[PDB]
Amino acid sequence: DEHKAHKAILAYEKGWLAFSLAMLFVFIALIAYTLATHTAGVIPAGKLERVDPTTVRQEGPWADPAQAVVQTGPNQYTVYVLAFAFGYQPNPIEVPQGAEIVFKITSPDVIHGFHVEGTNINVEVLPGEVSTVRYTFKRPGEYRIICNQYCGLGHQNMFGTIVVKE
Amino acid sequence: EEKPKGALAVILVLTLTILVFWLGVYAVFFARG
Amino acid sequence: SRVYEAYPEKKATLYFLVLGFLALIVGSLFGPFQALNYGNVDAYPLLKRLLPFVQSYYQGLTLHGVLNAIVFTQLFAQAIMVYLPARELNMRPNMGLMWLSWWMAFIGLVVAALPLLANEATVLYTFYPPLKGHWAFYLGASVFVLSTWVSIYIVLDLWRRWKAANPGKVTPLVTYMAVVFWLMWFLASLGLVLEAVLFLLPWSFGLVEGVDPLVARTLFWWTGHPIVYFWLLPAYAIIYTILPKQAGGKLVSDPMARLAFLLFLLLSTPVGFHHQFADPGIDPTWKMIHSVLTLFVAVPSLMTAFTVAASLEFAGRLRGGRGLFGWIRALPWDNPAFVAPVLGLLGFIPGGAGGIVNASFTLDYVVHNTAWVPGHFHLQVASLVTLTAMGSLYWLLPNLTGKPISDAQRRLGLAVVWLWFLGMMIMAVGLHWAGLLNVPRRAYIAQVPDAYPHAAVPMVFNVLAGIVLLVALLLFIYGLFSVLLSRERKPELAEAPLPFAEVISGPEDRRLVLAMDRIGFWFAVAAILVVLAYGPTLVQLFGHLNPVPGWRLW
Ligand code: HAS
Ligand code: HEM
Ligand code: CUA
Ligand SMILES: [Cu+2]
Ligand SMILES: [Xe]
Ligand SMILES: [Xe]
Ligand SMILES: [Xe]
Ligand SMILES: [Xe]
Repeated sequence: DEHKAHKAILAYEKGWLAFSLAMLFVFIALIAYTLATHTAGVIPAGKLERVDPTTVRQEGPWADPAQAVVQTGPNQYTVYVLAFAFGYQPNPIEVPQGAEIVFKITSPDVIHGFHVEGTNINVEVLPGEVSTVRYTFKRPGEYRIICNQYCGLGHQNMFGTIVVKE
Repeated sequence: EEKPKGALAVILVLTLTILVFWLGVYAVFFARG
Repeated sequence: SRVYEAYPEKKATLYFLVLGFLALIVGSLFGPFQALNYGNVDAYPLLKRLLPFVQSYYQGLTLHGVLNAIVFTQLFAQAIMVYLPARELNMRPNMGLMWLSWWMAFIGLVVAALPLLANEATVLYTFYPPLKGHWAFYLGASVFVLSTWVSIYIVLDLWRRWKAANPGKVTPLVTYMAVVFWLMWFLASLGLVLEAVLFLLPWSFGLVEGVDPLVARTLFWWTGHPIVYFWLLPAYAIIYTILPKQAGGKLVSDPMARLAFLLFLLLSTPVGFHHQFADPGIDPTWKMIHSVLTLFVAVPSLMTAFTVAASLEFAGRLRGGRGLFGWIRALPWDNPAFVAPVLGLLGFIPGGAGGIVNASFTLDYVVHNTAWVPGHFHLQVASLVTLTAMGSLYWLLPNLTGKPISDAQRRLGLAVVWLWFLGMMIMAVGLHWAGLLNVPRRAYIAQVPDAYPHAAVPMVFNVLAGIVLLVALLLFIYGLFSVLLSRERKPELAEAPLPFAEVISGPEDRRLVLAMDRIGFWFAVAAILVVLAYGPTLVQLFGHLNPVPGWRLW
């Protein structure tokens, strides 16, 4: 008793910790796997791509929203998206299935969120930085973009749209 | 006295909680993948 | 007062707690109104009539955020991790410095609370640029955080002075926790200070017309994650070194308590990138590194789960613990000082699982910035940290003032604690549910009623929670003020000793414990972990600065 209890607990504690680690190493394993598959695309590009937020819609890819979509490989299409105070450009974004869409998103004003309901596309948008994510929607229909970072009094109201074709 | 049977009970509940959450969330990611 | 002249440390502690719980009350009132918001009911015109100064939902959210997560907790840590080490060592803190740290917190608080109350700083508690608040929001918050830096100095002084009197002896348990706490915290606060000195402060004075958003939020989450452990460890100090006494048992292993706090000094700071899993301009491999280190920082909490559990079973058995679950009924569920942290520790169980999910990198994208995130940390900061704080009123507050606790008050708090807990569990299921259904957080969603129709059933929970917790909150305000308004005083329980918990010790302790008291070495290890995890990334951002002008969107 008491000295019997001290020994018994530190015994089951050495095991518990060996089990927790081995269970954590499984968790490290399964993450590694998702970094190896198609699904790993939604992780932002590593490289810095600097932009001026005050020139963005005057000169450059984001100025003309009729120019936002641009095929760039065999099954590739680049969409230059623009998340501004309470709205998304272009509205709507139109895209084809089986195609790998590479988004390039930026803001002229404040930090906005970009979250495409029913997808893993969940990336922050920072003025002065292009956020580059990849995704091939398999499901077709009506995609709704949501701002999920406080950006002003009309934040709760900033919805966007991705339009995907059969 | 003996084996901290009750403590093993509490950490197991915690082991099941982490597994239902994590593996549960590992489902929706691929179903959104 | 005599009590106040030989222990003036008691009075200084109370002025830290009063100011801390007052900030809890003023901050918490926005909660119920926010809980209903996610239940799709719009309660705010009512609140605009009650409180005329409130302009928007998000000024309410900034107040809820800052006054609870920043002001309440930081004034609780400052109260606990100075006084407790002082009561074990039976030594006086350099008093001139202790009051200079309290007034800093108070002058720092008043100066910053005005721009918030005047709606010149609707920016939330994370204040991400380019959303530019009023200059007096930044200056005031600076002085507020820089206050802890004087506290660090005080506890390190108490430590230096104890070592001086007992050369070669091992650091006493509580002081050890206190000491590795404020060291870690000093390593942590460097990311915030550098954001403050380099960008935020010159910005709001106009000296500079811009701020890089990527460095501003990279440096933020430098401090941004350890400061949640700056909240937790004050409650952890109270669960390790005081709860096993309140339950009728002992602390089962001292060296396990020291190793839990040692790992928190190591793996506290260099994990910030788990918050920036969805940010651009950060090499994907840097994140996979910080994902693994965060899973490692789960270990300290995993150990605590077993160390405390065996101590409570040890307590329950001593009170007459029966079969496998018999010890549970044997505990003292009549004492709010015991009931409060335990319940919190139950709710902590779903809290940690949610946490380990968010750390898994790619799985973060599923839940990021949805209602799930608040569902996670409310089971953490708003449950375990605050419940511990509430319970702790029932012993600490007698020990500071000398005013006793009636049987009416003892029962009133039990309900408060059962509701608060029952209210936080209902909410948790509510937000986790809606968060998996894509409901974004930080949004006046009631004002767009037709936006989230598939969240019908969790919206029920959110509505239910807001009612129960409003009731819980009011009862607490009522229970607290009665204790602080009675002229009942026994100057002898103002001089009674703190109910620390005695420790079971073995032979295998010595050589272990002795290695962990090599503080100066582990502090250097912790710092090189930061340079290795942050230095490579920060240097690349510094070479390519890209400031963008300020905005105000409220
Ligand atoms: C004080 C509050 C804090 C707790 C502690 C907490 C937990 C975790 N968190 Fe967290 N957190 C993250 C990493 C973790 C991890 C690994 C756990 C660990 O610290 C905790 C591991 C827990 C355990 C392993 C469980 C231990 C259980 C115990 C010890 C109880 C046992 C019970 C007993 C013994 C009872 C017996 C009783 C009887 C009656 C039998 C990440 C990413 O990895 C995100 C980002 C989400 C996103 O994308 O925005 C995040 C989101 C947040 C936010 C929102 C920030 C914002 O505004 O942007 C805050 C404030 C916060 C803090 C807190 N967080 N967290
Ligand atoms: C009175 C009981 C409480 C209720 C009903 C409540 C409810 C809520 C809800 C529903 C939100 C989400 C609002 C949104 O994202 O738009 C929220 C935010 C938050 N709560 Fe509470 N809460 C309570 C008390 C507390 C306490 C005691 C703390 C800290 C100890 C706390 C910390 C926070 C923080 C840090 C946020 C997010 C701040 C931000 O993103 O700007 N809450 N609360
Ligand atoms: Cu854009 Cu909130
Ligand atoms: Cu964190
Ligand atoms: Xe503050
Ligand atoms: Xe600061
Ligand atoms: Xe600050
Ligand atoms: Xe934070």
